[PDB]
Amino acid sequence: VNIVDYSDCFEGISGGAIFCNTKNKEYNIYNKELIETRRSPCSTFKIVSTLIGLEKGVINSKESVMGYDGTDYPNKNWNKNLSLEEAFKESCVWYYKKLINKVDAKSVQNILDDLKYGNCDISEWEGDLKNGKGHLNGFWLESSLQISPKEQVQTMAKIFEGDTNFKKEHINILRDIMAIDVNDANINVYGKTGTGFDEKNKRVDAWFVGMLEREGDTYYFAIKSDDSNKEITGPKVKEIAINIIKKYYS
Repeated sequence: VNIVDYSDCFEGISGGAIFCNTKNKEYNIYNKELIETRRSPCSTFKIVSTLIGLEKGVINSKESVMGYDGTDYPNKNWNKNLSLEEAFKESCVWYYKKLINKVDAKSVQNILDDLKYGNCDISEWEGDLKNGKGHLNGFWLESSLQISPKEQVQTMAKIFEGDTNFKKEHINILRDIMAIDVNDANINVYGKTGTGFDEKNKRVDAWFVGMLEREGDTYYFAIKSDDSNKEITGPKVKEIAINIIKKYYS
């Protein structure tokens, strides 16, 4: 473990970051207390739920559809029979709720246990119903399931280094749909945003989790904000993550 100071890239926002290179097995850690604290993964869970759906055959490729039924939603891009790739990039909750509700709870429990996915607590399957949002809820959305940024990186490394039983074909679909454009062709960046608000503590859960490939080296990373400013979202933390990557990992 190497303690580092990325505060310049956070532009005043409360947060932490952890980067792990598995070739030399060292973590670079900014704000160790936060990096070790379990929080709801929010939509960063879509990394794992995609793999669960592929493993169980609910979906099969980046084209796979979930049978849109015409329900009206405010985001125009949710109002269609969108593919896995666009559901992942739009963070489309109905697609992923329908996907996971096709999988039995014991299969999910055992997969999370195998991945050491934080507290592996899916006891509140329907999620945080007190927020009034009904079926737009689940155990991974400010609910029972909690994971630390460090555990996120450890899970990411296990998956994408080939250390799980997930099919390589399925890992490669995830890599495809997680790729992001960072206006720098000499690095490959992959990840997923997550946005939630922790009502009990009045702090955001804003995430960007993924990996970086740069000339032979691979780094697994998790950037997390716990700021009390409700305007801090997953996409904002993704901007911070890209600034860290360009300043310190080029």
